Amino acid sequence: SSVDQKAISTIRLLAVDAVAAANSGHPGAPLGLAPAAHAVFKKMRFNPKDTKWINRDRFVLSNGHACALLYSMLVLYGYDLTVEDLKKFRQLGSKTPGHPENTDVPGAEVTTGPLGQGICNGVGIALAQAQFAATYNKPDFPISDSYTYVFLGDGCLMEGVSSEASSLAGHLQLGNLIAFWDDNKISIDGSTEVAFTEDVIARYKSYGWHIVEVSDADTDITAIAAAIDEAKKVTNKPTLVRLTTTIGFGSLAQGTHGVHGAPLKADDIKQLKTKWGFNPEESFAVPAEVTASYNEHVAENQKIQQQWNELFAAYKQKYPELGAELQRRLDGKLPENWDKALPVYTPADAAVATRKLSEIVLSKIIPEVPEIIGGSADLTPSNLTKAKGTVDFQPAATGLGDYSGRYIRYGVREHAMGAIMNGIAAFGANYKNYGGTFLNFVSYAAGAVRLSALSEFPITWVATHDSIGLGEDGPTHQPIETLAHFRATPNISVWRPADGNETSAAYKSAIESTHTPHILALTLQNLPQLEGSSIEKASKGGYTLVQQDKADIIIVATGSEVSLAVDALKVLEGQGIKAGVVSLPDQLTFDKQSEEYKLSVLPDGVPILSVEVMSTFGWSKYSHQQFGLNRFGASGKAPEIFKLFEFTPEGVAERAAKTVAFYKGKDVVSPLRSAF
Amino acid sequence: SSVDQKAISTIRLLAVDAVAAANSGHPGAPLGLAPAAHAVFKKMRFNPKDTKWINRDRFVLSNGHACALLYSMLVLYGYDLTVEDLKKFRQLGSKTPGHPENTDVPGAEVTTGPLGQGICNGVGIALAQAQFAATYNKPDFPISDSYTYVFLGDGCLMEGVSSEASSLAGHLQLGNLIAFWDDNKISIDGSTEVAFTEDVIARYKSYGWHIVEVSDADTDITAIAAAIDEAKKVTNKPTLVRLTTTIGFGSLAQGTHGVHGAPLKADDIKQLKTKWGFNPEESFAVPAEVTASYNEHVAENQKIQQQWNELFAAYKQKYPELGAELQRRLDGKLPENWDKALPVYTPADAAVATRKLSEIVLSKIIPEVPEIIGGSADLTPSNLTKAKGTVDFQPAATGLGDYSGRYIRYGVREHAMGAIMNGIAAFGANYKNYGGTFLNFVSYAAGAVRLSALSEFPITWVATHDSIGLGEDGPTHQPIETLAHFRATPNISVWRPADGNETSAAYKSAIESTHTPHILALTLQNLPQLEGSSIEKASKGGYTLVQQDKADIIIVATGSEVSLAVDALKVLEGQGIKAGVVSLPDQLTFDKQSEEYKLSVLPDGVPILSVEVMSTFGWSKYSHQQFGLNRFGASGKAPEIFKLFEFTPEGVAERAAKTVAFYKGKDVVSPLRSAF
Repeated sequence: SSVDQKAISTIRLLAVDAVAAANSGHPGAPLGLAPAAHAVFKKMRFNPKDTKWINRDRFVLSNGHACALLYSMLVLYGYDLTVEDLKKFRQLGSKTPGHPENTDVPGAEVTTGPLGQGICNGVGIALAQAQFAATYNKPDFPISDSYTYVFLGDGCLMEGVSSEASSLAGHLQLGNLIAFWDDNKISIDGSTEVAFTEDVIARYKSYGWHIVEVSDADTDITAIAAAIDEAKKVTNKPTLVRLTTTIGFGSLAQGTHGVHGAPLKADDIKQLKTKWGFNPEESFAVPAEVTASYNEHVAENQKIQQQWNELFAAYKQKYPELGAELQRRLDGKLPENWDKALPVYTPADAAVATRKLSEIVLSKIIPEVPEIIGGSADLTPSNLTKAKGTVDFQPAATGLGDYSGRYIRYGVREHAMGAIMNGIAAFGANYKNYGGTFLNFVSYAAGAVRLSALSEFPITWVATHDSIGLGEDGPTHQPIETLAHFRATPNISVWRPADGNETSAAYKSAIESTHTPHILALTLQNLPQLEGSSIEKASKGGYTLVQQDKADIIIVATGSEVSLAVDALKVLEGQGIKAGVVSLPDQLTFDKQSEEYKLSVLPDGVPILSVEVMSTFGWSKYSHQQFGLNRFGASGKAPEIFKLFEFTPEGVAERAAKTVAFYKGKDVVSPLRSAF
Repeated sequence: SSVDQKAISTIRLLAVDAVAAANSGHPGAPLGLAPAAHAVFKKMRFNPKDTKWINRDRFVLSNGHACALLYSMLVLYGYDLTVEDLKKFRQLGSKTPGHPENTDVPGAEVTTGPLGQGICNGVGIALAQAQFAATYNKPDFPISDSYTYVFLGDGCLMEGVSSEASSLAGHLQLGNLIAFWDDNKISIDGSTEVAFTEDVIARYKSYGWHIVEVSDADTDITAIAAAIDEAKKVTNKPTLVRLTTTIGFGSLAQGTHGVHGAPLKADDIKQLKTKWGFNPEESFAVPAEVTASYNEHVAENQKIQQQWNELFAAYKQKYPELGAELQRRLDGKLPENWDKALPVYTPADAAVATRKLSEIVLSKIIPEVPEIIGGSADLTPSNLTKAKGTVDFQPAATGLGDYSGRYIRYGVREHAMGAIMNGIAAFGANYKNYGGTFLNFVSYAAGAVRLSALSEFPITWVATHDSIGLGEDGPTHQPIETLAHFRATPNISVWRPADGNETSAAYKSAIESTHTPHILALTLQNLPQLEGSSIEKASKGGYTLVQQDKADIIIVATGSEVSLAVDALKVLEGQGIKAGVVSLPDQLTFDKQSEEYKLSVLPDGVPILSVEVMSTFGWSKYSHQQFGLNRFGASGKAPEIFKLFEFTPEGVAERAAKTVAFYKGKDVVSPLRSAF
């Protein structure tokens, strides 16, 4: 009868019809959460005609399988998504994929579906919003005062990544974050009683969250709206709103785990429509009264943005410096000549570990580039990720930092750090944010890292202690598979810089990135500055370090093994073998160079040996023979481990000589060549 | 003055001296936890001369960086570890690596160090102990009544994997588990106040854990012992014992985060020794009164084991069937001819998805092999991991199952499922345990999976929905990098079976495994039974499916792409090209075959094309050219996705023809050949 009721029914039936058209997808949660979605979007400020408005409230569907729900909202509010797109739910080439993709779906802030991720992304959006507001807001100029709204399900609450992020969100007193738990007592295996009996509310209170409970979230949208208002009044705690719902509300199978992930039966859909006043013979129906009511909210929001645009214009006049910086960031541009701050080295400079070179880079570029923030997962004094003179990101009320701070104490929470980094990037305003841990424990965060790549987010991992080079901590800490794993993931730039100049190139890439996450693999041990390295050469991803016109062999290497390759070249000289050396600091950047550039670095007609003290996987793209480490490491002094595995000038030279012998009297084509 | 005091001091100074000798490692937690370690080991039943006694209490050092502490205990109790081994702490080739390794260190139940893992391993040990006791205990025959003791630090409590496992341990009412939190207010970054302010105790109560707090765990070993007794009285809740300690107790830097991970200064070590009555000029001192007191506890424990051995002997007489089964499992042997239960298929059988073939295998072998237990991370109706007629593992008090049950409801907790699986394997008694999820979300558990490999634990992942073949769920669910990641990890068998016979071979491998974790990559889509497949052929890891003496090309493939390769062979026939087909269901099993077997499958003198609908990484070990998918997937009907990416008989045949052309008039050697 009310237009709110009609809208809720419309949302539910659009979602059910999308799933029916695909004969695939999940109608249960969309049916149970449509009342909450309606209430939340009515409280949100957003512009369907400007999905990038920096002061929009953000919505994250963390239970992303429910995405027919998200798409229905975006269609009804006039985003660049139509009923015809809904009819193509889960079909190849459509803008309505089975789980929302921020690269494809207008109004999808992040890519969700893998459970636990969205809520952590929302923590990051709210973290960025707090940092952004603390940086730019002035008296009478609330440039940023937006909220982050997250829908999540029981599964999200079982995933450890969400515990990590919720502990940290409570610690950070993020009162700009409002999360909604779909408390429907059903997961995929059946009742939550079989595996999930914890006192969720008590746990969230233990993190410092504020709680509002809505006992009838099936129908009481007034209570949902009041819970939002109450959440906003509690400015020093993130709020969890418990929505007690009936999964699949209205279905003959409502409240049972059948409605979870299977299209409804035809007769079920027919009785749904009839009892709510819709035509059972019609699909994808949109009552004009619903879109009119929604259009009114859009019009109010567009007026709010217009007033915000005038506020921003007045801000730029009263604070021309801050206003120009803000305009620049909103345009997606770094400061002019920011890269003049990158340090440059020569072979007369001392040997330095690349974790220490990384600390130096950050010390130089953080003052120059305000949109850089980052932190470490409780390894700040080992990753060397904090630039002296910056303040930690903390609620001012704690005395430990300020929301304008730029260094984040993630604690021992690698996975959530990864997903929060995705949320900070997703906020926009050109944030270029980073997170430090040991390379071997980036793997803890694999779920989020692959979503960085799929989402095209320019986040950066500062991943130190990259190999057996770390020594005594031993094989539980020493990467073997790690670079192969992320190099095999599409759209990850995996930098393993060999020296000072290469480390500057890696940061030049990571900070200028707009669509590609970075992992910087950095050493504990000191490496010499190379003859022939430079920022601009290393910026090609792969380059000729030692050019040898009459090469018997080219040794291609990365990181700490480039200096090793050069030392092996000298041993080979003594044997009358002429070797060239290629440094390959990033395979992805190299791969995207022109074919003729790539073939000049790895030409035809010379055998190529790769040297890297980790897995040989991937290396046949660039080499004919691979010298690597395909077993776990060992606890001991690093030089002794290298000796044991013959990663020595003589050990490399021996294998280079055997590689030359292997191909003697056979002509060889570049490993870059492919039959198709 | 007391011998308890002298023992605590001995433990502390052995740990400090080990770190000093290495000039590497962490003295803080060993100093703070030595009183608790002393108290706990005095309450434990164990035999240093039989580390495999099945009714021993288990100890897990989850804060594994503290392992100088563990080694000191093992030395003082006369395990196969000596003071001379301690002097070689963190040295290459020693039995005292920087983090404990169950493969190397007598008395190390699991490999710890990566934070969060050990406590989850302890949940698994206790889960296995409950299941084992419920299976075999009889009236007057308490065959199994052992406890699991875990030490953990603040970092472990921040890692999401430990939240997952602690939620589940509370749900499972595991009163045989006692965990001790080193509440010392310090992590690597400094005070826990900067990132970890949650009410830990309230959170653990919310999971259903019992709490005992020891306010002075620096000195009150009577309170620690009473907390253990109180924990044992609470049989229906796991217990968390809060140990409030001074990190680095006794050091000049005690209670500061300097003592965390750096060797103490020489003068600090000297004042430590003097004030506790030791010689500052002596290192690795062991007062005879301490080892005498410890020897007395060993003697009592050996008497307990001797009585247990007599109890077992009487058990075998009264229950010859159960007793023979138990003896068999303790001997590490599967039932005779267990593999007669594996199903065998022919090409006259219908096409079946390998997730469904997997369900059939489990239905046949679970009744035959009692040491198989497993579960799913809330994907039981999609993984098809439960054999009908089994009961869930649950406390009888819940009405949802029994501790004798064999199917585990892990909930949406992939990472903890992985580490709990490691603990179940670590318990011993020949447990062969498994866990199901989508292949793409095995990656959530990467931290634990790599420890499965490093620990040599025969755990099994039942990893369904292995590729774009799953269709509509789209690229957030579709593996690309996943197999490359785990194939690049040493010691993981990664099975991707093509049909019914191959799926039986994969389980034959996974269940007979004693030292190698398995991942079974299984399809949602139906695949035909192959002409030429068999269990015994597929058990070679790689084999010739279609032998072609005059091959122009060999197509090597896995899983769903083997049938594709055969269809492409038929297209190629029409073009006058003769192709052979190799099926490579497990690369690791294949790699370990003899050189001459491997060369008969992938011989010299014929170009080899690989076909697999995921990353091409690793494939150059077996092929000259690789047809794979090195971009993310798409949401749509699977056949349309395959068509789009040209994974069709014609698309493969085209690339096979171009591969033949590429090598025309050049003789080719097997990709297996290497120069060194």
